[PDB]
Amino acid sequence: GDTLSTIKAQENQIGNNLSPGDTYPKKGLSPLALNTMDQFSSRLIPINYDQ
Amino acid sequence: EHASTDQGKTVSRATTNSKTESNTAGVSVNVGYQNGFTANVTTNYSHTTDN
Repeated sequence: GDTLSTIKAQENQIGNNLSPGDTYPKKGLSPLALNTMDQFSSRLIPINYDQ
Repeated sequence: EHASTDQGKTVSRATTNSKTESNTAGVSVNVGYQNGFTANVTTNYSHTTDN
């Protein structure tokens, strides 16, 4: 029931195009890393023991 | 019976001269988060000599 964390796409994770029925990255390409652990990223999302 | 009474008196004097030679070597590894993900590795070595 609780929000672990709220994410917002960094300037390097902005998709230029998204046609209806398409995805970003496109089909066949590998998915995006949510954090990337870089000089731009936010801290990793923590979880308790209960969660 | 035979009864005795001895009394003494000592005077001493000692001089020491020491000399030590120490060497040190260490590695410090740091990882953290500060407006982004950071990392450091420090390598130090020291030499002391006392008389």
